[PDB]
Amino acid sequence: APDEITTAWPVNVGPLNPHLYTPNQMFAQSMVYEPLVKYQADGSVIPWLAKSWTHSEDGKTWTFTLRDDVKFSNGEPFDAEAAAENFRAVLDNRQRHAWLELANQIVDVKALSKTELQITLKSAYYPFLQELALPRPFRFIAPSQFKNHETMNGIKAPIGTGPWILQESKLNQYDVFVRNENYWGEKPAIKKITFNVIPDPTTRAVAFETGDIDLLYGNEGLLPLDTFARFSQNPAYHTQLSQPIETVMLALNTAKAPTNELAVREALNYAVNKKSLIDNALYGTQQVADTLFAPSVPYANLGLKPSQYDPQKAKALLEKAGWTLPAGKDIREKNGQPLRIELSFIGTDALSKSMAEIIQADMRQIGADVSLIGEEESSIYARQRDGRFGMIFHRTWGAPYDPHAFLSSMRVPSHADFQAQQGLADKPLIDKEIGEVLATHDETQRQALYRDILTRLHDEAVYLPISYISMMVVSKPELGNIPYAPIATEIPFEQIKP
Ligand SMILES: O=C(O)CC[C@H](CC(=O)O)C(=O)O
Ligand SMILES: [Cl-]
Ligand SMILES: [Cl-]
Ligand code: NI
Repeated sequence: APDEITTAWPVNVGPLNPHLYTPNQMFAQSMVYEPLVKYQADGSVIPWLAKSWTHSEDGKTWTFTLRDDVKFSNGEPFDAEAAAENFRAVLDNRQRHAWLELANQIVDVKALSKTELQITLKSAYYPFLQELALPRPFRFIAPSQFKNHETMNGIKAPIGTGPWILQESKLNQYDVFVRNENYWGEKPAIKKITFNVIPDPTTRAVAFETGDIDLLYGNEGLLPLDTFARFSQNPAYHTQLSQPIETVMLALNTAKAPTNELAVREALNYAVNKKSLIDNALYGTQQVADTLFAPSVPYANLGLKPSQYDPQKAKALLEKAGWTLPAGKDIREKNGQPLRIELSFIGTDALSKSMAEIIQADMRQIGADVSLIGEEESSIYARQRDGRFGMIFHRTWGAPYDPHAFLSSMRVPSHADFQAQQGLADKPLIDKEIGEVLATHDETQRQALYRDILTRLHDEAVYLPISYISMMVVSKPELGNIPYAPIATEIPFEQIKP
């Protein structure tokens, strides 16, 4: 059976609603649904579904000449009226998409002719095309697939215009995709991809060793990192470690004792041995992170001061702040309350857990008591919505979300970043400046707003940056080189020659 391939993913791909989030998996959404405009490594975009466009001088009104020759999939036509209906379906759920500033900006969309689409924006919005390129939400499902006249409540069947079709899905066993034969673009060489649902990292490694899995592709969690390092030595396998794509950190709750105290957040930044953490937990496969964004991220080379590992500084900071060691205890007290801090994390991820124990042990040495609460993933998202954490693992999103989309999302009253930042006197200022970062057309202005925002987040110790992580590949040598997509969350199955 060339030309079919088998892979793994630790969960099912999900309902494949193009317009919702969890549990839809983004690489899958991107396999089935396509955008107006496709993101490129240079940061630019190229015509995709939209063959061309023009804009008013004031730059608020955009007219896209769609391609004429595109059909979902189930045969139905792709035309301006379908696009308009998707946008409308998206904007009915607007408050959910408020993390993405484009959502806050679309004033209306109007189908001109069969081939002309009119989007109008509240401002001349410079991140427009790149944000339209995103896996989600501005991608197109056959309107004939709504429920009522909505997508926010569910869809019927995942019909899009992409090169791949969801054939079959069996919770929690496997998802099958077949190549779309009536596809407007280039023919993918692979005709079928099967995702075996396999939640555990070691089992994923054993499954690759059996010969049944053609390709594994994913982040640091893909498989255990010591086995990956063995696999890389094996002349009968192929492996790849990309350059770093995003950052992994703790977020510290500034609106919740004791992490509401600057001194405490700084003493925590000082108390962790990051290199020891990375060589141990992460097997020296990844690199040490000092700042929310690596210096290689646009706008982010700022020379921000690293917090290097320093338990005496940490415990001096704590001391000066009134957190003191009472006769007979390990753990500091202020007005009789112990320096206790809750760290929350997906109870079943092996990496988070290992990291958590290390962090726990490192703080304990400075008189801070962290208790590990491992819990259900849905419970973790909830506390992130809620504001119900001391410290929480968290990560950035990869190009092209970093920094601009990731900063935008910090403003939206729920998720992790707004909640962790709620207790800063500085917060309304930072939210106004993020806003200005997305508004301004002058690069010199942009350079300084980014410096001011990232500098404040950094000096206020909102985060404990941990590492900069990479994509990871394990594959059969016959597939050749496996490429990386310009969007970090996509997998470019269509480029593989088996
Ligand atoms: O890129 C990411 O990890 C997240 C970006 C956005 C965030 C959300 O769930 O509100 C999404 O998930 O598309
Ligand atoms: Cl509205
Ligand atoms: Cl998030
Ligand atoms: Ni997300």
